Amino acid sequence: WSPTINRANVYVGFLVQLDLTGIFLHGKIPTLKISLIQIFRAHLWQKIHESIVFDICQILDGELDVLQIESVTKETVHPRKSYKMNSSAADITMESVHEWEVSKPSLLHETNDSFKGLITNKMWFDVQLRYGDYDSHDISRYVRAKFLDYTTDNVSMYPSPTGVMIGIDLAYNMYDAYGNWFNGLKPLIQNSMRTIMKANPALYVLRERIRKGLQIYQSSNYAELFNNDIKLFVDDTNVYRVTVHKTFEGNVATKAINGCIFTLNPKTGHLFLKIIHTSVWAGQKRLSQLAKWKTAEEVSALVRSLPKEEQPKQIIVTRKAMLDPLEVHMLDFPNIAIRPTELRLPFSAAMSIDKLSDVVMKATEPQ
Amino acid sequence: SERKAINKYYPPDYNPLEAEKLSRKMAKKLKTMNKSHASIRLMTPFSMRCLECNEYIPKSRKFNGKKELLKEKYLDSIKIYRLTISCPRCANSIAFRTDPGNSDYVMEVGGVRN
Amino acid sequence: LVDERTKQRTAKAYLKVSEEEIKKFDSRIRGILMASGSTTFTKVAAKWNTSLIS
Amino acid sequence: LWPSFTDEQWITIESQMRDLILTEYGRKYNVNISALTQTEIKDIILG
Amino acid sequence: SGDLNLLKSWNPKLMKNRKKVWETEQDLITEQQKLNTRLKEIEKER
Amino acid sequence: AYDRGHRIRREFKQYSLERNSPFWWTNSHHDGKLWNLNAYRTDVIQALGGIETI
RNA sequence: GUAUGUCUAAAUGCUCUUAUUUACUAACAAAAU
RNA sequence: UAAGUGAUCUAGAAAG
Ligand SMILES: [Mg+2]
Repeated sequence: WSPTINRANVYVGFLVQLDLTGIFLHGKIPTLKISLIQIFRAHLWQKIHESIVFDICQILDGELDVLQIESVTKETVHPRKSYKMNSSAADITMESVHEWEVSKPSLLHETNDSFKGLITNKMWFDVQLRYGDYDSHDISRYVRAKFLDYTTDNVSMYPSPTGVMIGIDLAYNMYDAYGNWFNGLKPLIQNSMRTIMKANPALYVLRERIRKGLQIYQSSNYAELFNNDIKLFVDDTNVYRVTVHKTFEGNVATKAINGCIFTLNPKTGHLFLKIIHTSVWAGQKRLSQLAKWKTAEEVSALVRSLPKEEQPKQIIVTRKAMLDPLEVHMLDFPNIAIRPTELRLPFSAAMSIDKLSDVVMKATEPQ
Repeated sequence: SERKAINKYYPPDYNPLEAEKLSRKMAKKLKTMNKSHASIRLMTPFSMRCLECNEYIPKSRKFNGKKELLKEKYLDSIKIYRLTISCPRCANSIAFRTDPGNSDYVMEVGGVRN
Repeated sequence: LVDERTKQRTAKAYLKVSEEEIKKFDSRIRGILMASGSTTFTKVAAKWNTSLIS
Repeated sequence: LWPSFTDEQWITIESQMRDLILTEYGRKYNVNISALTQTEIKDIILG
Repeated sequence: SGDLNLLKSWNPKLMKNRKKVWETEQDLITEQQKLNTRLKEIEKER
Repeated sequence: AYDRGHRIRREFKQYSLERNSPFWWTNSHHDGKLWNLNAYRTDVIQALGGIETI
C-alpha cells in the first residue's frame, strides 16, 4: 500500500527526497523507506535511467538515416540528474541532417498531428523517472507539466528549445512522453518505449526487487524431445566472445569478436543462426547480462518471424540463467513454454564447426 | 542526527559509482572489512563447561562472540559458522559450529555440552 | 413474541445489549489494543474481527 | 556443414567419435573403466 | 525479551534457515533419487 | 452424544484458563457454525470499487 | 533503542561478477477459531 | 392539497 500510504495529497508531510532515488516521502513513514531502499539498492534508479537512455541511443543509431539524423550525442550529465526532480537536462541531444519541421508540444499517443508549426536543426530527449502514487499516478499529465515548466523558464540546460520528455512511472509501470516530433518519428518512438517496458534489464531488476519486497509469486526425459510437437534448443554460450592479446608495449587488449546465437530445431535441423556483430558491444558495461538480454530479444524476434504452424512449443535453453529474460520477452507468446535442462549440451561447439565459424567471421552486420 | 534519518548529506560532487569504486580500491588496504572473526552478540544455546577452568556457563548466557565463516559448507549451498566465546573466569576461547543437518550445533575444541 | 395456541404475534419484546456486556466488550477491545505495540497489523485486525464477531 | 558419407562409413565415424569421447574422458577424470553402454549414454548426452 | 539467538541469521534453530536447509536437501535429495534410479538400472543391465 | 453438560463446562472454562474462548456461548461441534461471513468478504471488495480499484 | 570501556611519546591502472546477505542490531512487543 | 434544505472529528517528530 505504499502508493496510497506515501502520496502527494498529504496534509503536513515534510517532503524529503529519499537517498539516491527519486522517491519522495511525505513525512517519515517507517518501514516504507527501508523497503524503498531495498528495492532501489546499489543506485538502482540511476541505473534504470541510464539504461533507458542507452536503449534510446541504440534505437536512434538503428534508425539514423530513416529520420534524417546527423548525430545522436548522449550528453555527459551529472550522475544525480536521474534523481534531480527539481531541475532537468537533455540526455540525448540529436543533430539533424536537413531542417526538421517539428510539431507543437504534444503527447506520445496522439493520432492527429501538424508538422508545419516550428522548425529546428537540433533536438533533445530527456528521460524523467518518477515513483508514482495514488494521487499523481497519471504519468502523461506529469510529463506535460514538466515540459511546460522546464522548457519555458530561463534555461533548463537544453541546447535546443524543442525536444521530448520521455517519462516512466516506475511504481505504476506507465510510460508517456511529450514534446516536439517530426514525421514518422512518433510511432517508432512509441514502439521503442513499449519494447523498453517489456524488457529493459534495469526495469526487470527493479520489478524483481519489488516482487521480493512484496513476496508476490506467479537423462530420463530425453525421448520426450523428439515427438511430433515442434521445439527449439537455444544456446547463448558464444554470444559474447572475446580474444585477448598482448601488444609489444605490454597492454592486454581484450577485443570482443563476432558471436552467434545457436537456435536449433532438432526435428528439421534448421539452425536459425543469428550472427551478433562487434558493433553491439561498443561502449558498454555489465556485458554478460546485456548479452543474455540481447539473446532473449533475438529469440523473441525469431518466434515472431515463425508462423503459428511452424512456431515451437518448448523452447529449450542450454544454460540455467537464460530463463528469466526469455520468459520476459515471451509474455507475448504464453503458449510457448521455456524449458531448462540438466544436460550440459554441446552447442557451445557450434564455432568448432568450420563453415559456421567462417560465416561468423565474415559478417559486417547483424545477420 | 536522529536514528531514523532519511537522507545522509553528500558532497556536491559525489559520483556514486565512482565513489564505490574508490572504496573498493581502498578496501584491500583497509584493516577492518579485510579480516575474519567479525564480532557478534549471542546467547549460548548449548549450556556447557569451559574445558580449562570448568566454569559452567549456562543456557542463554549472553556473550560478545566472533562469528567466522567455515569455508567447508554443509552439503552445497547452506553455510555453517564458527561462533567464538570466552569463558567468564579464564580467558579460554570456546567456540561452536552450526551444522544444520540435525537443526542444532556442534562443539569445536572449546568445551563440552552437558 | 407469539402465542403457541393461536399463532398470534401477541406481544413484543424489545432487546438491548445490557450495559455489563457492553463494558465487557469495551474491556476486550482495550486488551486487544493494549499489548500490541509490535503486532503484525494483520494479527491485530484478526483479533478485532474475532472480538466483533463474538 | 558435414562430409557426405555412406551409411557404413557414417557408422564408423560415429564409433570413432564415441571412442574419442571415451578416451578423452579417461584422460581427464582418471576413471577406471566404463561399466556398460547405457552408463556411457549419460556421458554422451549430458556431460 | 528472552532468547536472543532467535533473532540471528546464523542461528540454525531459526525457522527460515531450517526451511532453506530443507529446500536444499529436497532438491539435492531429488537429484540423488533421479541418479540413484539410473544407477540401479545400469547395475541391472550389467 | 456422551459429552453431556458441555455448555456449562465451557462457561466455567473462564475460571480455569488465562485467555478464554470469546465464543463460550456456542460450540461448533454440538451446534454447527451459527454464522457465516464469506458473503461479507465477497461484498467488501465490491464496495471498494472492485479488484482493479484496490 | 544499534551499549560500552581501557589502550595512543611529539605498486599502478585494468576490468569482470549479480533475479542475494559470512550482513549486523536487539534496548521494543508477545494471541487465537 | 403537503415528501426529499442544510450540521462532516481528525492530520506529525524526537527520544525512550
Ligand atoms: Mg530507559
